Amino acid sequence: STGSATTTPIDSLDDAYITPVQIGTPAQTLNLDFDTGSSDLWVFSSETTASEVDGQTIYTPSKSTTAKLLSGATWSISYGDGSSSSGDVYTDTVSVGGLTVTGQAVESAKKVSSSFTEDSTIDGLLGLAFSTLNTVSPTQQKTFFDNAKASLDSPVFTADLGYHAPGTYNFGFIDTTAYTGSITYTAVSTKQGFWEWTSTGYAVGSGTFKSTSIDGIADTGTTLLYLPATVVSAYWAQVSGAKSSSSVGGYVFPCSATLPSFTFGVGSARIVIPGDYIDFGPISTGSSSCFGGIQSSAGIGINIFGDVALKAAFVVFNGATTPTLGFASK
Repeated sequence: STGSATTTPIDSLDDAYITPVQIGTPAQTLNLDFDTGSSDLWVFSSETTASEVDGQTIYTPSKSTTAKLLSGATWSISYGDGSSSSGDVYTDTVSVGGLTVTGQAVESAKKVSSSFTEDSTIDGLLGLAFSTLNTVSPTQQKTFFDNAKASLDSPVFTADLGYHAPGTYNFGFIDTTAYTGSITYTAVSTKQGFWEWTSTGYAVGSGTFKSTSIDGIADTGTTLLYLPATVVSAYWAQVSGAKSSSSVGGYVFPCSATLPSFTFGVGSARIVIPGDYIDFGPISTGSSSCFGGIQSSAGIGINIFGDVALKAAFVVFNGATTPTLGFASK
């Protein structure tokens, strides 16, 4: 089997991408944030505290003839950005782009933090990291990909995120028309539960490539590119007037600037992020100070190849017995 679904930016900055997901019988379609940095499939639901729902589409398990309460199971998650959610668990039929999993754990939110309430466009998350990170207790549950992978033609999924445009998540096959050149594969460590890999270096604009190992995670659920402070300083030094602002929370730059590209290494291959992908617009409406898309990881504890980096590439998440990551230009 295979599946293919279009993923769409939630706003004009590509802050996140939503993909339609069919849950239950008859189908209830919710727009979920596919997140390769986490491993819970959770949804706004008929059980969510009413004051914490503001425009989202909800899953109502009582209206699904295939929903079954997973007795005794609870879940609770906190994300790297400080947001969180928690609730109970149903199993139900879940389909993405024509690919169907029966008995998928669907984590129904009873509580969500304010940042979720305030984003009416995201109806929940679909985690695509390794199932060892799933938060369901007392019996940990499998991700959608883990449940589907034995049935897939090939045990892979691909992320092809658009710049200011829709893109595609595919399951079970590699669309050879979706990228240019070849795909360069690189080793993955699953020891922390993430798609963790080591970049071979970077360049700023037309500058020389610096060979240096940068360990980090491929994370579709994070907007920006978070890298070591040395690397980030070298980038922003090439933008006149750019500075790190403690009050804003990162590097800002004059909105009148033209940004240089940023290149990262994948083995001997190179992925180029155009300068325009690094512009996240005014810090507040009407400001001439703009927020940068490359930021320091120094306060995180891990480097994160988020959407800014991933949308410059066609990315293969190879879930074979020994997982690997693949990157191609497009």
